[PDB]
Amino acid sequence: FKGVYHLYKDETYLYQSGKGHTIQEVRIVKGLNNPDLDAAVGEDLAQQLRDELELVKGASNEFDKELFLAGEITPVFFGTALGNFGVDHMLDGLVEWAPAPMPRQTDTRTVEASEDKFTGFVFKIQANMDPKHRDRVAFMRVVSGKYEKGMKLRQVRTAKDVVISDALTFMAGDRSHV
RNA sequence: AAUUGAAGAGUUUGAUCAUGGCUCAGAUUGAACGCUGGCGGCAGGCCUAACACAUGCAAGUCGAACGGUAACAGGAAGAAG
Repeated sequence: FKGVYHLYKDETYLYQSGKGHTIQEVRIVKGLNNPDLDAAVGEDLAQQLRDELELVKGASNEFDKELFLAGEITPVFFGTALGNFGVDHMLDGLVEWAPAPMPRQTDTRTVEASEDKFTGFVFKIQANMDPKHRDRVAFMRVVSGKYEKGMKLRQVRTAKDVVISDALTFMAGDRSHV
């Protein structure tokens, strides 16, 4: 494993072995026929890249944002989460293409994310240990509207209005105020 | 007018009386447990570890004390939305 050639940026990010604990030095080789790709990767491996890329173009797909959002093509990234190599592109891809908050359906209406008036829905009451409480802390999604600490909300099911104060924000498997 | 209220029974012996302990009926509870459980009023609720505590809150207030401008507000010598 020498790295990955980016098809759309037309350049080659070079993998360094065992820097998986931090982020390695970004070391690019610009051209796909740049004779430094041959030097940095060995001309043998360099041609197999060129060969495979030929076949790839005749049997694959161009990334189309519309078909991706329709769930009909997947952008495939090759990498290694252990070597911490490939993660950041798929992130660039994540930020670049992936939807802002989407509308959730209800027995009333299509609920736009753009709307105001808070509208969350739980979805999980995680395996609450939890360092000094039963807590439970139900995990809510927030479909629309802005939550603010002292606001008053309505539990639709029990039809009882509830005031909110202690409302967790989870900084990675960890309660945080708030 | 304002403290004027006191019950005994069971068991030692073949039987008896006396002694004498044990036990029972009452009232009481910050109670617990078992079975059960429909309301409401009022009150009560760590008696054990003065054992250790995540999180929020439980003490601040005066510009008619003072230098003052960091915010929202009125208006300004001048330009104007």
